[PDB]
Amino acid sequence: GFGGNDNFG
Repeated sequence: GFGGNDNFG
């Protein structure tokens, strides 16, 4: 999210 992480695997 905003201010954090987005991980696609």
